[PDB]
Amino acid sequence: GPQDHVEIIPLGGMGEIGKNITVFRFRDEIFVLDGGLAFPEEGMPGVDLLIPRVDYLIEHRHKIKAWVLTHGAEDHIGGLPFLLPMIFGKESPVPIYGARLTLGLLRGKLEEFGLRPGAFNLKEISPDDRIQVGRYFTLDLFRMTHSIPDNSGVVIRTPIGTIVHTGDFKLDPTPIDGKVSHLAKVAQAGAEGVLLLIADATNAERPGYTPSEMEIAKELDRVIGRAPGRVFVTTFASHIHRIQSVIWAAEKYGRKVAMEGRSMLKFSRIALELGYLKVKDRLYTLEEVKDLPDHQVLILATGSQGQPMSVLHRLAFEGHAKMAIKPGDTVILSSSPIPGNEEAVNRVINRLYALGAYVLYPPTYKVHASGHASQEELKLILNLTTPRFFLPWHGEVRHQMNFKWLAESMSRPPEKTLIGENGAVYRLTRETFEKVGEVPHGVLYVDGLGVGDITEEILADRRHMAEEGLVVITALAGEDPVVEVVSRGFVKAGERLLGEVRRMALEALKNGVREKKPLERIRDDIYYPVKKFLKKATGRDPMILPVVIE
Amino acid sequence: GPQDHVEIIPLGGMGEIGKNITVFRFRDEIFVLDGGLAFPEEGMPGVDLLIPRVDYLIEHRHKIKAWVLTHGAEDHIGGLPFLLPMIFGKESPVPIYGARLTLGLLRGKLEEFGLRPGAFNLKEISPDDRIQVGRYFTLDLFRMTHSIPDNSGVVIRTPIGTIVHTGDFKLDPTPIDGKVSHLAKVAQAGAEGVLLLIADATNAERPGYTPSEMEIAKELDRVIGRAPGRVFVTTFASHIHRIQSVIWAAEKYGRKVAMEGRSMLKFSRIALELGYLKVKDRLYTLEEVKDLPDHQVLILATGSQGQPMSVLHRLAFEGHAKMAIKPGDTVILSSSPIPGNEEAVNRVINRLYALGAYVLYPPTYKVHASGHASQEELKLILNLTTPRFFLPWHGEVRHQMNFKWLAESMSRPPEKTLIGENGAVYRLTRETFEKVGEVPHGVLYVDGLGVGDITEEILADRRHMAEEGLVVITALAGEDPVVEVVSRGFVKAGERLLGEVRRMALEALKNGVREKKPLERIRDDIYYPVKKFLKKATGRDPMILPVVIE
RNA sequence: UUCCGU
RNA sequence: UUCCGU
Ligand SMILES: [Zn+2]
Ligand SMILES: [Zn+2]
Repeated sequence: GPQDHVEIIPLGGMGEIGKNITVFRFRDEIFVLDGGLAFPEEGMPGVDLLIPRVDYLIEHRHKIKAWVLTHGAEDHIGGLPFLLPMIFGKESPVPIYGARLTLGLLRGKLEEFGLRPGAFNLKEISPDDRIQVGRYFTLDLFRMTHSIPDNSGVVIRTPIGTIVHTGDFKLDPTPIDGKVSHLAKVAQAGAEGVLLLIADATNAERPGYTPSEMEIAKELDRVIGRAPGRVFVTTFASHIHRIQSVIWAAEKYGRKVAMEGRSMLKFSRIALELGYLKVKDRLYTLEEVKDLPDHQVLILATGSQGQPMSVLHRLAFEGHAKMAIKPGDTVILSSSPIPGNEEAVNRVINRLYALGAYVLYPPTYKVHASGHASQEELKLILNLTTPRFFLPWHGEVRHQMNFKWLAESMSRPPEKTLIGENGAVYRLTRETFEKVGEVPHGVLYVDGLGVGDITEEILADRRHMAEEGLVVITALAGEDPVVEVVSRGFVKAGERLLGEVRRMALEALKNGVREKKPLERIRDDIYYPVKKFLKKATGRDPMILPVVIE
Repeated sequence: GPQDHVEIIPLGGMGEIGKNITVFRFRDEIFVLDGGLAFPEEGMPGVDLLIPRVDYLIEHRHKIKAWVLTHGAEDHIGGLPFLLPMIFGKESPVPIYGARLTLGLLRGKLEEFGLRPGAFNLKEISPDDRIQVGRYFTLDLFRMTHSIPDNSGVVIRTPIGTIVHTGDFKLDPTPIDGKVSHLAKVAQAGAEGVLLLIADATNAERPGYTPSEMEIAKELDRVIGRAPGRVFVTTFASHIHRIQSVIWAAEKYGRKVAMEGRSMLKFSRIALELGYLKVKDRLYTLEEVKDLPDHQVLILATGSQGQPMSVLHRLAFEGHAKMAIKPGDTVILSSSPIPGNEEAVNRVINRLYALGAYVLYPPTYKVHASGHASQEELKLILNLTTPRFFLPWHGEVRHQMNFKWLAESMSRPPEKTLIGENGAVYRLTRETFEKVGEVPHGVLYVDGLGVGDITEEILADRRHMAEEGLVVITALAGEDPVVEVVSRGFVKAGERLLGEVRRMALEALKNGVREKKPLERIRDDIYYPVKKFLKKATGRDPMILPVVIE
């Protein structure tokens, strides 16, 4: 039938790295792939995290047959304690599939955001399971090597063809868990024929292969072993395999492992519980590790991206009542700086050097590997699948374009490659693939209070104040009119002209009472001429607040 | 005599990259080495540039025997149109030494900042000249290869020993000007014995050698030659050799060179005038180059660091009335992103890819080389000089420490290495080198209006507004007390509590008039309890403005 | 490809 | 190791 088609709507994850959320539909049965979280750092202060706009999912909260989860990373399972209550409400019998860790981390996230255990249907599946979603989707999951364990891809079987979603991946030949990528299901999918391939474009510009976690472990061992006195190690909290090799090194060289920072304390607790982490002794605290000699200590902490309030940031910018950087410690930044955090990292790195600690970080020391596949690995999957259509995902426009070209360079290139966009509707038939339009989409600013606390406008005029400053005018209606101009964060060129604005507003108030105009209309007779005067006089566009009282 | 000593005071350039300014003194004769400029990007909005605090130079404007300039880059000659008028005033007969370009660029900078030609004594010298400053300092200048031409180092001969200041450098074996580094004067200095070595620490962490500009030229030629249609090229305006090789490539492949952005338009004009740039034809404009076929055009522009208002930024974020990015153009970012501009660059890169232009940048394409020396070159100078004392400069704490270790790894390591700091006093004798204290130092925020327009406090409370938002309260004294609370950029948790603050201030005003307290004291009886309430209620510290009128 | 002070 | 719209 030429009427049959699959609608693919990503509400996040395209033309970007974070907030991964993919929606798949056939006729009237919907299935969602992941519920991601995004981070600010661009120019959004106060905001802790970000969540995608599921306006499509509120509208279709019934057609949602199941929610499938690839892995337990925040950019895949962080949005859910905010997305789930918005869609279904406090409870839902809709199955939410995932691996032990993928769900265990989510469980804890719900235990954090005030939730009854099992309010939502969290159905545990193997990273290699086959799940029949509704009556149109047969989901063949397959293990994929990445930063977080129990990560999977998905061979999405539809009544019109095969969608191969690689998910976040790398072809790590020697992963820390020994649990290698199941390329068999993928090679099997290719033979049958692949209609669409959704592939991780993170390092599509990066040539060659991504170094194995085993090689990073080997290096970490070499440096931790080398260490004179103390050893500090930072990484992304989520990276259980890295945490593992850092532990494996400490244990090898007779060091007791301490752990600080709630994020790493969270992930590890769940991982050690579910048998993903392996400590021969106990994961000590700072209190316990305190008395021990320097060469017998390893303090694992949060602050890989030089986070303003993290443990490593406090260690650099004094600090803790319990811990301070001693001139002798070895600080191992087992991560590479994320773009836009490069300066935050530099300040931290510099600060630690200034304190007297030897700082070890990439590229000098090969102590970090990307969880995402480089060109050679993408080249392999592209040959393994040979799709008709291609949708590069989990990557910015640069990455998606470079992957488009990498796919183009192939022997049997795809018939059509589409650069993915958030909230766009992609119609896929057994013969065609095309964007058929758009749906309501965006992002929601979340903080300590939650969603709705910070709107688009709160930051908008906050930027207006940041970039330009504030000028506040107090206008008094009545027989005795008073005008007072005060300005915070305003240019000295304008502070001189503050005397002129008082008289500029006094005559504007004078005419206001003369015409017996309302206070809501007098403010505008004050606001606009001062605005036009300040732009023509100082060239600055500051925040102007004309307060009108009787 | 054990009383004889040289005081070395850097007012900028240490523990950082920009605003290079070094002060050298013996008895009562001072000489200044460079007058640098710094850039914001950390978290300072509106600010265009930054200048060092010459409070030492105001106090000693007479002992200043001469001002020596190493090269014409802004981080070496940018502060001067602000520093010179502060120190000596509108005119001075104090000699300001420099090479043709070094002074020509300064000339134009003075022609820009309202100055009579020759108000200051700009004495032209060769990058290899010997200048007798006052009666204690014999300055042996020596050519050094770097990004900007006519760059020099200085073998500072004092009545107590030899100071070798390498200045900004790299050992480019094949520079674009063919004018190689004069290591002879340096090797000669070493034989005699080097007391102190002031060396460029920019790439002290970087192993090996910095690639030659000739190799970058060769690559630029390969890519510009390869190009299908249009070619756009961005670099630091200052980089005349790069501009040269980009021209050399266009000319080779029959392309006409256009030039946009005032910064690159400035440097090139002065360079083409003084015989540093070489165009076989004329440096066309966008107007002239408009009609020409795509494969016969090269538009050189500003925006190497994805600058918010630059030509390349406008080309990406539409844009110009004259020029727009066509899906076919080749964009060559002939620069590497400076830390903290990495995101600005990414937005630009992404935007251009989105428009349909092939973007070529490092590391994929070897189109940029650091103007600063890597380990092998520093290793060579360290062996060439073999100093007693060492002061790593033109680099952050990471760089200075790594250079300290690179100096330590040597055969004949220095007796003492000191990590440089701004406004610190370094006393050097024929036998010792030590920090003997500090002097008033810092930085001055400059913009379109100049110095004094933006203070430390303007940005301080501007940050308070950015990070937290504003809450403005209007208080009215008199028989009828009125309280009105308005808040811009405030959290929805606090917007609900705005009703509570009205009543919180109304009772504070009530007691204020009851006690007949002054308006200046009533505001504080309003300010503090609301401050303590907001912190205990919303956990936020916003900008609070209690305006008190009668 | 991040964090969230006795 | 930066920029500053007909
Ligand atoms: Zn991910
Ligand atoms: Zn410089």
